[PDB]
Amino acid sequence: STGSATTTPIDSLDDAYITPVQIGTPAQTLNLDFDTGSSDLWVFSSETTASEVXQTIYTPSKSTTAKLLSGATWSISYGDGSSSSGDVYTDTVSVGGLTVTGQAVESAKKVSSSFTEDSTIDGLLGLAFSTLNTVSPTQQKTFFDNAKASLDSPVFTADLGYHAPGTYNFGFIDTTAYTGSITYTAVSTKQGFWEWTSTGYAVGSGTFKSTSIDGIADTGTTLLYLPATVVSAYWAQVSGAKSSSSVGGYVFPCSATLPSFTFGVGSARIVIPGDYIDFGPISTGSSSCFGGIQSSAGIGINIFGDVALKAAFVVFNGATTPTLGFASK
Amino acid sequence: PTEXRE
Repeated sequence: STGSATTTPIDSLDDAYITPVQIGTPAQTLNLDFDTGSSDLWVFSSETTASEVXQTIYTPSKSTTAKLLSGATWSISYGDGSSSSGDVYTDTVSVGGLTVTGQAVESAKKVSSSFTEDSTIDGLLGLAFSTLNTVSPTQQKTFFDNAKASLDSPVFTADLGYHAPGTYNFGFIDTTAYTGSITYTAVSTKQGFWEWTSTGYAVGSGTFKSTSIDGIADTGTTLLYLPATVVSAYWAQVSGAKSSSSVGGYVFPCSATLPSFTFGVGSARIVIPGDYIDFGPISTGSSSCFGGIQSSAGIGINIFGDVALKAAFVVFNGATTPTLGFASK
Repeated sequence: PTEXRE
């Protein structure tokens, strides 16, 4: 079997992407944020505290296939300080025509303020390794892990758009969606992430520096977070750019024409166009814009978020030894 | 901006 679903930006800044998901019998359609940096499928629900709901909800008592997982609870927090917690059902879940039976669906009892404030996101669908799942006492498998037995190949692909719709595919590689060939690189699962080592970088039309950059592929993070010395080398080539203590990163004039940024995948090279690194104005009508490349020093790990991933066709190979592939598009 | 686990 295979599945194919359309993914859409939530707003004009590409802050996040949403994908439809069918839960239960008859199907209830919710728009979820597909997150390769976490491993929980959780939703707004009929159980969520009413003052914390502003979203489409899942009602397990209206699904003939829902089963309560007795004794099970969950609790998660993310890199931005947001959080949620609750209890656990198993139910039928479909994505783009691909159906899984017995999937764990984590029903929120409570959500943090940033989730209440965002009307467009009905929950998250995690696609990292199942060792990061937060259900206790026994951790639960991701949607991808449960689908592998039926899939035509144990793979999914991410094709995110720049201010445009894109696609998540399960079980096949669409050879018409990229240019050139896919280059694969080794993955470490020691911390539970799609963790890999880039071979180096170049700024604009300058020289490629061979320097190892350990980081994670995270569709749930908006920006590209890299070492302080690498980020300083990029913004040195933008004449109005400065670090702003009060805004919380590099800012620059909206009228600048920005250089591209290239990262290494083995011997291959992925080029991020300069326009992708203009995140947008600090407020509507401002002369100053926020940068899409920022220092990772406050996180402690480098993060290849949407600014980087939307420049490529990305293959998440979930064979017993996993690998990560990148192609230009 | 979002920063999806800690």
